Amino acid sequence: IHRIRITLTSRNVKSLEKVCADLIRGAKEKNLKVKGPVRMPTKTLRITTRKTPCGEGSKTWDRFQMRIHKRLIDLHSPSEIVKQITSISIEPGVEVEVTIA
Amino acid sequence: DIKLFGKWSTDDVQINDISLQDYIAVKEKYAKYLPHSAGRYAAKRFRKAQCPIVERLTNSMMMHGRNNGKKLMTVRIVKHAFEIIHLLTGENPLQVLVNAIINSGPREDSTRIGRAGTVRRQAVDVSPLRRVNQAIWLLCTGAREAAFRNIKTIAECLADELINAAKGSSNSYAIKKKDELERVAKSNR
Amino acid sequence: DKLNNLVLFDKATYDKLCKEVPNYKLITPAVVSERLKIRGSLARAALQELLSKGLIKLVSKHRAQVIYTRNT
Amino acid sequence: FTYRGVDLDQLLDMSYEQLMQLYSARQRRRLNRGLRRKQHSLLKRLRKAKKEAPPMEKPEVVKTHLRDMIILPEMVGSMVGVYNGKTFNQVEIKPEMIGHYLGEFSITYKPVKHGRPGIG
Amino acid sequence: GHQQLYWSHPRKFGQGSRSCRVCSNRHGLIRKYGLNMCRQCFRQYAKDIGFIKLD
Amino acid sequence: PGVTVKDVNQQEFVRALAAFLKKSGKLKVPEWVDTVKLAKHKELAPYDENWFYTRAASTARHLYLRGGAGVGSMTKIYGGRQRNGVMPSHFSRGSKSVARRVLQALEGLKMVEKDQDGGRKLTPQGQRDLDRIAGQVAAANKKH
Amino acid sequence: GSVELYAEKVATRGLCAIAQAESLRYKLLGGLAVRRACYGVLRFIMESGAKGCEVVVSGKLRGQRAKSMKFVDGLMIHSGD
Amino acid sequence: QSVQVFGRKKTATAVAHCKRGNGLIKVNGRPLEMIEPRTLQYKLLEPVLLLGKERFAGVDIRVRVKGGGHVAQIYAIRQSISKALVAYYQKYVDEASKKEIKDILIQYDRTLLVADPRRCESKKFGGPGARARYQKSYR
Amino acid sequence: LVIPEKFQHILRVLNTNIDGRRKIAFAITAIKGVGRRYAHVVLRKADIDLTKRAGELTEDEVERVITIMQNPRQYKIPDWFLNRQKDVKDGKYSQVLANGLDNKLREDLERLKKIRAHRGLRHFWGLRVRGQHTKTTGRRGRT
RNA sequence: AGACUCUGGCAUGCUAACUAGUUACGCGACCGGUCGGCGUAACUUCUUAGAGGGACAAGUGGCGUUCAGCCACCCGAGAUUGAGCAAUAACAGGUCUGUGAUGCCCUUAGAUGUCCGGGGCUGCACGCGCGCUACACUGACUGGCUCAGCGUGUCCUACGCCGGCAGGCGCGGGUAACCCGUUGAACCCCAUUCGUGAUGGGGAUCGGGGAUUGCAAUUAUUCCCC
Ligand SMILES: [Zn+2]
Repeated sequence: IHRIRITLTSRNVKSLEKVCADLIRGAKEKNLKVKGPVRMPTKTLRITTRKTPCGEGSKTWDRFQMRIHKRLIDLHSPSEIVKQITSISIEPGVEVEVTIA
Repeated sequence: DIKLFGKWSTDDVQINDISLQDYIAVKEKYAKYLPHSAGRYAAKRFRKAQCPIVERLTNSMMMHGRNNGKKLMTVRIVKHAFEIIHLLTGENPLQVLVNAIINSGPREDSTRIGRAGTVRRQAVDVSPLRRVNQAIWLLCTGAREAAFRNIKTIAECLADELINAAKGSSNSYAIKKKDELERVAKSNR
Repeated sequence: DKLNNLVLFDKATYDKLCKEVPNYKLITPAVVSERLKIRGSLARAALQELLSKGLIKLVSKHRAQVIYTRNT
Repeated sequence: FTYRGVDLDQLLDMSYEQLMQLYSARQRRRLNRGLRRKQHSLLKRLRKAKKEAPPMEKPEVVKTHLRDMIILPEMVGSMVGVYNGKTFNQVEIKPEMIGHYLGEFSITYKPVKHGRPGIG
Repeated sequence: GHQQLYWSHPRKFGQGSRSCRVCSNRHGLIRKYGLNMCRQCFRQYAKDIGFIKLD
Repeated sequence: PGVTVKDVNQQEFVRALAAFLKKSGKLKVPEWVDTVKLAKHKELAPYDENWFYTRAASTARHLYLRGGAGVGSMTKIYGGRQRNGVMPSHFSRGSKSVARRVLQALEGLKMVEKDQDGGRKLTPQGQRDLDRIAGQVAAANKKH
Repeated sequence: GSVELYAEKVATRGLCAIAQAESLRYKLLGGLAVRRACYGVLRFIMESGAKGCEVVVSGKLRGQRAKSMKFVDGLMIHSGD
Repeated sequence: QSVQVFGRKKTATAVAHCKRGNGLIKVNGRPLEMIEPRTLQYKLLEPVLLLGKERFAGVDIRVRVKGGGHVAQIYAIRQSISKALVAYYQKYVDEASKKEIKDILIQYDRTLLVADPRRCESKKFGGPGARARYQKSYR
Repeated sequence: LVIPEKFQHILRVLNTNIDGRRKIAFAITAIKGVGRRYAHVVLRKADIDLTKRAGELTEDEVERVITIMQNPRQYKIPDWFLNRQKDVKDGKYSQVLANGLDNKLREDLERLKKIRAHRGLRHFWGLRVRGQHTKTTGRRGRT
């Protein structure tokens, strides 16, 4: 079984890398072939808006932003191992996409 | 060695006045093939006295709304003007620039003293850095007006005005505009 | 005053082209258009013929500024 | 009267696709997109009004609220009241009249007359 | 109104088919990224949706 | 001393290939050579009576530099400021039919083939003609 | 069969101002005078363990004229990350 | 027998590759004399004429500039060539040649070796650009 | 370059003061109903060098220049180069010259006045007819 | 206030990339050079984005109530950018027209509620504010050349065919550093023509035709050609 792919995606890096260093540590003690987490670029969802809800003020604007960090980590193992690695270290706020073959 | 545009030597150029010895540009060390060095000459005070004068002329000549950012279109005008100056004078064209900014640099000028609407002038002398800075802009404005509304091109007009200013003739806009400031400063002293 | 020029040659213009041009010390289409009261396009078209006849050296040729010099 | 090399008789007896072939771009686009259900009921009513009219007396005025109607050559001579926003207007439908829209003949505004400005 | 002529106008094209999912108002709508929120109710729920005014 | 197209002045390259196709004689000359624009943002006529040939030379060297590009890409090569009158200028693409009838005639002269993974690329046959004209104009520049 | 609701107690009820600000709303709605219930909430959350807190109640408190009422004690950080 | 450095301006980034060779310095396939702004060609000539062909006869440079505009591109090639020769004569050749080359280039121009720290200022509301503002009127 | 002894200075073709002291390409721009583009296409179909001036033409050259612009279709001129396409009356593709421009424009103006349209009334009143805003503009020509 | 947080300049030290890139080798293709033209060995300099480092008036010389600190210089990437947040006390500043926020209310069945048709918000003698084009030669036309960055996109679009353009047809990819895209952008760079002329500068106004979006372009919606 080859090209099993795990994609971690979240909102903040203080919780993304806390989980991203956890599943790559569970696969290491199992003696598997691990590919390092490659960074897939941060998306800056930028929305500018008027502060004033009536449009009378001095034309002041809010630059609201969402930052999306993307991670790609690759494994080469049968599919029962990746399920038991992923299912134990479940952390809210960071989510996992699993593509098989 | 290091020539101006690879052909013109600045080492055989002599500065005449002691008032413009250290505030003048290249004699031995600031020699560059091109003006276009893109250095920072306005970050600190008295950093403009160390840039080459080809930079100062190039930066001053690009002063209009239509061509305020363009610069590669400005170095060719200066190059062509230098070729024309060398054709007329028969010698190093960079000595002509020095002899022209010497005879065009103002020496005495007035000061706005009093209230608004009624000028009451009083003569003060011109600082050497402002003496260097002022003479280029008058040349540029005269070239702008003249080559703005005749057949005559920018480079030809700049070259002929610079040569007539080196000769100190009254047919040049650079030598003209020193005279009004000088004679108003005469009227007050 | 208003500027009226000649798009083509005149009898006196071509005679001035042969005897006066190689002693200007600056040969420019602007100078020809000023002195000889003709269009600047005609000056360029005459100076190309003068280059073809081998009597005038060319220093710098460009879109706008073209620089000529007399021979020797 | 002759419209684009064509007199009125050949205009009246001709077909719909060739009528498209005669008109200009907006009219051709509107014909190809298709006349709608509400615009289809005006055709039968204006045929009814012209049919019951005396042969000397032009058919009576019919009110409508469809200012965007292209005048077909079959509509020539039918008096139609066009709504300007408040009232209806009497417009004579000529043989020359076919290339335009109804709404430009029922004037929505009033011609502007100007007086002395008050503290302006 | 009459059943055949109450919503007879199609409501797919035109901004009147688009209203804010919070306040049902249609002026100042953010359709970028499929928010479909009013520009004035956006400043209310910006912190809760996960938007941070970092800079 | 291997003369390559990239080692030759591109302007001198494109003025040394228009005459190569005139003496060749084989070329599909469209009806709109003396007629039409070259882009929607154009206001006047090309001065050259043989502008369709230098268009082909420019297209050929563009496919030489970067192959696998279609007609929509040549609309983006020959675009420019579309002075919209009083309105500020913008970007405008070129005509999608003149470049079309250049690329489609390049198969007629057997420099260009439709590759399996996209648009049009150069055959290894026309690279010889390109390097020959490159060598001859390079010798003309470096000798006299 | 895909949603599971679980009601849980707050770790510190006084310290969480989201749960606390709804208590003063109910206290005002119950017929209390504003200032007394505001001091009640204020001293409850001051004793709860916060380094500082404030309550601003604005509106028609004692008249058709809308004055503003402000209770500040302890520390506060009004600016900076 | 090879080093790889990069030169940089506002946005352009030229990467040089110092392999030992015969003296060919080509920028992305086209030669040094061939970059489209011809006047600034003299600018592209200012390192070599300050360093001499005799120390370039064993060096081949491949410049891979990808970014910037038309002028910031040339300064990237400038910077990459200069610091590429510095690194090449540092790793394999004695420090004296590197130091004298560095001294000559510094006494010509400092920006020939160090990168420009100034890049674009972010535009702000109420103005056309970075620091400019919109027109205002009075009574 | 040559000095033309036979050089007509000022042309009078189709009742228009044509200046021969200019390029032939931009001298035909002076007449009404012909601008730069149509003149350039007509002269390119006439195989005339654009370097040649307007006053340097021969008699047969002037005659063929006049005959080309009259009926353009047989002279390899497309249908979209014309001042008027298919008209209301005849629907004929035809290029409009200086003499026909004035009376064609006045009959176009008088066509909509019998029609009594919005554009006809706007033309009759001197206001903008293209839906344009003249609340702040149109001061020129008014009082 | 400062500190803080985000962004920018620096790391040839670290982390690791087949959804990024280079080098080598091989395969070609052309005349030892070029390939954005093809695949596996490395590799992280270029590209990504995370940690850590780095800059402090640090060192030197003057000034100094020789304190606090101020001018100048070496070395350094930087002797230092740009924003976010912003105290106490206030304003009869704007918003009931952003809310299923809202107190007193007015109306509530030929309704100030809902929906539909059309018009109007854009109507023009004139005035007041931003903004955009220009007044030409440092310019305009045409041909050739040649470089980005935010950042969108289930609609974005590649490619092929018909058309002069606007457009139309077919077959694809992309729910996305995977595709558009190596975003062959403009100003600018070279060459041609125009040469001071309300001139080809500059396109306000006006006719005719064409195509698209939409139930509906009449009040020219736009876009294209004389
Ligand atoms: Zn929202």
